[PDB]
Amino acid sequence: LVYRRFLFVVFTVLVLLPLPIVLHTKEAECAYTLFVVATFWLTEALPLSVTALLPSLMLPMFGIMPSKKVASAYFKDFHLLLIGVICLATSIEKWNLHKRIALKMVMMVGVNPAWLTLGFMSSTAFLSMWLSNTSTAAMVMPIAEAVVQQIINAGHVTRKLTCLCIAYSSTIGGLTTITGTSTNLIFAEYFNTRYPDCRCLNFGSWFTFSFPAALIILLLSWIWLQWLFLGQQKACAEVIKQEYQKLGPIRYQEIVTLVLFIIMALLWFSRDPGFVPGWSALFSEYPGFATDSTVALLIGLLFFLIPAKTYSPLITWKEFQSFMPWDIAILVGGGFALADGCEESGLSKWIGNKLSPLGSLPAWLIILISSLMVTSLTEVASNPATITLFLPILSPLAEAIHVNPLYILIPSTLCTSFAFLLPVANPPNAIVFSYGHLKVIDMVKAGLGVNIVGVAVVMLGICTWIVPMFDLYTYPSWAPA
Amino acid sequence: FSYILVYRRFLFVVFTVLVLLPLPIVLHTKEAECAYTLFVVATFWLTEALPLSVTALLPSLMLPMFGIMPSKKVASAYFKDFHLLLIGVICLATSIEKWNLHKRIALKMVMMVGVNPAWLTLGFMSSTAFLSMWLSNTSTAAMVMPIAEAVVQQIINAEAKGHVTRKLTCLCIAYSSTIGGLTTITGTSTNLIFAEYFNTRYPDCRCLNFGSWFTFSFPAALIILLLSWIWLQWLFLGTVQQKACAEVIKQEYQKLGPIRYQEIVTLVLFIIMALLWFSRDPGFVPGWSALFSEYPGFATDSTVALLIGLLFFLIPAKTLFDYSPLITWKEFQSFMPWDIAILVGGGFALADGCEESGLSKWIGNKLSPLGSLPAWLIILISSLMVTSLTEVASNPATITLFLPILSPLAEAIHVNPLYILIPSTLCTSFAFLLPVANPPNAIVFSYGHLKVIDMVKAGLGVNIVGVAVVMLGICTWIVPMFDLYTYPSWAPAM
Repeated sequence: LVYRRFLFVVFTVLVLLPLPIVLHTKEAECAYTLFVVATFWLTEALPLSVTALLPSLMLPMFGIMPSKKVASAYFKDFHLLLIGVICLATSIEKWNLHKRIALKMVMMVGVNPAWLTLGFMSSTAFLSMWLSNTSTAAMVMPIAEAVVQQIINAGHVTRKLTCLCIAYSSTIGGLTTITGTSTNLIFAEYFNTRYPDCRCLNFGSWFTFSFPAALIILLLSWIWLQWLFLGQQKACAEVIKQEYQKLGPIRYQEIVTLVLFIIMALLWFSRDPGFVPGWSALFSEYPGFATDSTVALLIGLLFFLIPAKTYSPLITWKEFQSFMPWDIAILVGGGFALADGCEESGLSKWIGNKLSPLGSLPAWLIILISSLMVTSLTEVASNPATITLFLPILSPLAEAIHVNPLYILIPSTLCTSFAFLLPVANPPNAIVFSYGHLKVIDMVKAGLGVNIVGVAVVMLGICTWIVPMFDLYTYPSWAPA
Repeated sequence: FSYILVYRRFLFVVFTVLVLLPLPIVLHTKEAECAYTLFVVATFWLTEALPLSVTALLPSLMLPMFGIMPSKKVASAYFKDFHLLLIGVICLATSIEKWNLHKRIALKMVMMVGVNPAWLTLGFMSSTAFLSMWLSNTSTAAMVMPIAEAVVQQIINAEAKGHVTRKLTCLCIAYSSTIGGLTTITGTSTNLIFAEYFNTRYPDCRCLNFGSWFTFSFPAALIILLLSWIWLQWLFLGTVQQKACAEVIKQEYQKLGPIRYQEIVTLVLFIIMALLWFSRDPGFVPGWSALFSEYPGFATDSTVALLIGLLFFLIPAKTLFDYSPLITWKEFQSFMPWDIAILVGGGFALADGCEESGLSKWIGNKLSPLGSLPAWLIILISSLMVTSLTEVASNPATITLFLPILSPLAEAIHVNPLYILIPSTLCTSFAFLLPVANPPNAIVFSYGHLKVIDMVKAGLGVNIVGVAVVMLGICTWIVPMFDLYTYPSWAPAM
């Protein structure tokens, strides 16, 4: 009768019951670690960064990769950019610059009940474009829970609509940049490998197809969240001025931070694609040496040096490592170690030639079902796990049926970020679920209607303006047969 | 005038960056740019102008900007097999502090040995160096240190001088774990690389084995240990009150109570990890590596650390209507030093940059035109160059570079090719100044008791003692052993 107490002790031993690997050679040994980590990632029977250290344990014990080969995959070029942007987000949050450019988009728009939760949507949609959406949901949500605390002192539907609009617009602003969330970053890191002579994916070629795709989302989702819930005021227009004059003039530590933000954003836009010759032609002797991560490290290391107050820098190391997520680094490294182990074992050739019967359907239905299943699966598991487990599976599916790899991997890396419904493994509707509002069914009913319009504009996006961009009907010389 | 004095570590960084800028732009070669990258970074911790994990991120910034190695390759040097061992062995260290396993081993050691400062820093050195001749150096320094820090903290807390006695126990463990690894072949990774290179370069020799390495390296290491103890203990701190400090320890040990369930499991796993570390490949007996002798060198000591360190996240500790594990992982993220993983990775990246650019070959091949010298002087030049080069690169990378440079040099000048290779292998392990050169030097740097000037000032004397004892041994008691004065028959005649 005591089995329900120690519940994920007796469940975590499925090291024993699926063990049909003493019968097969090498690829079932790699498809044993793939099932175990997926079972521990879906149900979350472990702290979710402990399972990422499991490919560093049994892949040397099976004889697939050496232990110094697995350890090299735990720190890729994503981690330098992750250090560089969290060096900026520490100084944005510490010197209260996020409150400066969130109470400014409100009071510029009106305080009407239709336009207030459009400025609330567009503040975090511009904040999450550069930082991570887990960071920007932790900054905007404490502000707007205090603004509506004031607007009722000058009911329940308005506060819950504001609670879900931030958590939706944070994941809406998670795309339009590779650096906006971890999903597009690990997709770009997986795309730099496995397709070496392909030169089509950069920061300029990412903003072009994704900024029309997620601004129509923001304007078609606000109508859906307004229709579902909502259909004297000079004092409430003054109660926002109550805080914007409580904060004094703009300080030196905020001018330096926004200047270093604008300078960091003007780079990544001037190592351009074919439109403009950029500063990457200054280093013409070495084409792929200085990446987007060396820009983040050049700017983010200036926060440890520039004086702020008596000296003491803008940020210190003790308040930096108290801000950086050291779980996401280990989790992404463990995903890359398992993705690199399915290649050195021959599993992602067996999945590629066992799914060649699937290339008899039309090519749009394949990406439709591979986006629908990754959208239905990501509502219960973590988002850097659902796209982790599927990218070494969908990629040999493209190379075997003569379909472009960006034809399949692009609508599958954006639809996996459409996590609007169950708050069991989601950040932004995790942070917003820490308050005592926003019941479960009211999130699901507002989330499936925005998931429909999220999938529909991606399905009309890849059929109108991306097929003349990445040449997705004319399967290239790279990734051969 | 005081504005120059208060902002002195802002003007110093931007002064020493711009004053050395003619060196990579007048000299356009990659050795000059890598020497600029080395001299700028190594000055930034020796003066300690920036935090040490911020200066370690500078190889990830200017090595792609000079054109030495791409960002995808310089990012793959910030995580090696040391980091899996560091992740695994700290899960044990997180759990022995939470359930107070230390202050039960510590308070029992204190009230069975006594409060004596000079004779406690000899028992900490003679036990670390005896444990390090069977285990790894990094594996030894990670186990003795959380117990010894608790021992001296319980000795300090029984006062009812303390800051300077905390650097002693860091340095005398981080140095003894290194000195004790010279006595055996398998005790460190420099001796194994040298023994596998010497046997494939010079067959028909049959000389280097267990017992033959012990009878020239243990009397050398014992004198280095006995003199480093006197040097370190003089450098820092050269019975009515006493028996009252023996009652505080007794009354603090009795208020622990009986040993609980959560201490027994971590005590058992501490023994199991040290038993699996010893029996992997002890050399004289085949270990459990023979079970995997079709994938050789695949499972290292980091696999053993991970396999037992991830068992703390699973084993139940307290009921709730769930259970609770032993470590809960949020107590792990606060306990784990994340500044040391970047400091060791930035040191690995510099060592890879000096190999990719060609500065290490440039330094090594300037030893070739020194053939027209007496034989004891080329030994002293090569051993000094090796001790200088091991302070910025790792020890398995320095001996790998310097063996194919010193081994043909010894055969051209009609010298036995063990008279040159033995003192250059033992001097490769003498990494004592910086915490980026030796991985045991970074374990004791994870506790915050030291500056790096205290490391440099104390490891400068141990380096001189170690070079002098090696040069004493290369002329006495080793000369009759390996016959280092006649040109042998397993060496080529021409």
